[PDB]
Amino acid sequence: MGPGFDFAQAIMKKNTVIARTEKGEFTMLGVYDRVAVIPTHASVGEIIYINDVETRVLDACALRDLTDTNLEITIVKLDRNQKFRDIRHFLPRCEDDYNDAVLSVHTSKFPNMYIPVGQVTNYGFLNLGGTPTHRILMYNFPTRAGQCGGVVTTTGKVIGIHVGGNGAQGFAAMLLHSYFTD
Ligand SMILES: CN1CCN(C(=O)[C@H]2CCCO2)CC1
Repeated sequence: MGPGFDFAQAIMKKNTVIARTEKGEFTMLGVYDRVAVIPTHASVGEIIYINDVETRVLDACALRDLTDTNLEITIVKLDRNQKFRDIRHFLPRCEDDYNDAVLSVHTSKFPNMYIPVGQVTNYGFLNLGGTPTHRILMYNFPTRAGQCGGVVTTTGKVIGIHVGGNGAQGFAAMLLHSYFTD
């Protein structure tokens, strides 16, 4: 509808796949080469389905901060025959607050879904499903089941992936450039 939705669509159309684990279907953001991200509660194993194709997992790492606190981001390297467009230059370098974000989801239940969530707060600490979690972004939208893994963007930036909600607010795990250096 406007330039926020334009940037979101450009990310969705080239840098997402549908990931299926034994815990459900998730929006999955591809970042570069065969490297993608998914919420850690997806419980990635040795095999995952990517757009309904059986795919070997070459590596999976559940990220934690240097205090050994959950970040709710798992970085997955896929045994896929195709690379993702490299979008690492759209990742923020530091923790920040944002204006005017979009949450974008693509699954069997919610294809081509875009939500203007408005202002994004650097919330920090969240007890997420009973797990102490750091680097949480918060937005005042009543997000629902089916949205985990959804991509949070501003114009110019890919800032997080949706990991939860409390019925009135939604919560995303930050993406930082430093997670994807090699
Ligand atoms: C023609 N304009 C310049 C190229 N753009 C991009 O690279 C998109 C894709 C990912 C997010 O931004 C924007 C459109």
